[PDB]
Amino acid sequence: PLIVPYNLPLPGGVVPRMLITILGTVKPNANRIALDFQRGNDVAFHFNPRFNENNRRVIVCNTKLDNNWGREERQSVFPFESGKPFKIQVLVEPDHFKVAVNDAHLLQYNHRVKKLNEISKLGISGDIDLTSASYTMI
Ligand SMILES: OC[C@H]1O[C@@H](S[C@@H]2O[C@H](CO)[C@@H](O)[C@H](O)[C@H]2O)[C@H](O)[C@@H](n2cc([S@+](O)c3ccccc3)nn2)[C@H]1O
Ligand SMILES: [Mg+2]
Ligand SMILES: [Mg+2]
Repeated sequence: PLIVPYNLPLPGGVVPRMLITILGTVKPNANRIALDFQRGNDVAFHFNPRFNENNRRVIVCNTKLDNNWGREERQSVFPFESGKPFKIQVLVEPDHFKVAVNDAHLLQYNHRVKKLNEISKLGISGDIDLTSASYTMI
């Protein structure tokens, strides 16, 4: 088990056919989780499960440029369960990130930041016990 917040280095950034796997367990009274794929201070892809926005569970995705959040993309399909182990897989494709949770497709997010090979860090934070974070080429 790792300590959160955790930084996974992505040296040489990301590239199509890269598969990033995050394994953990949601804490029993969880409020939020965040993955932040970063290009310096910019957040190319923010993936933000919210467990209690208006007694609603929702996943918010966005990009932060020059410390300004852009237009949100939201997904109400919500595969995370408090207390339960999860696997997030982020597959990099030429035109978007493709996200699956527990082996089921969840969402896609088109690339707004285009220099994939400079998205050189993944920050993992929030209300989880983080077991491992790694990547490979499929
Ligand atoms: O767009 C994505 C961003 O959303 C904003 S909230 C946004 O605020 C708008 C007005 O500016 C409203 O109009 C929108 O409706 C509403 O969604 C979040 O604060 C922003 N964030 C989330 C997080 S971690 O959870 C987190 C990190 C540290 C401590 C605790 C939690 N770190 N940064 C991001 O998720
Ligand atoms: Mg496409
Ligand atoms: Mg498309």
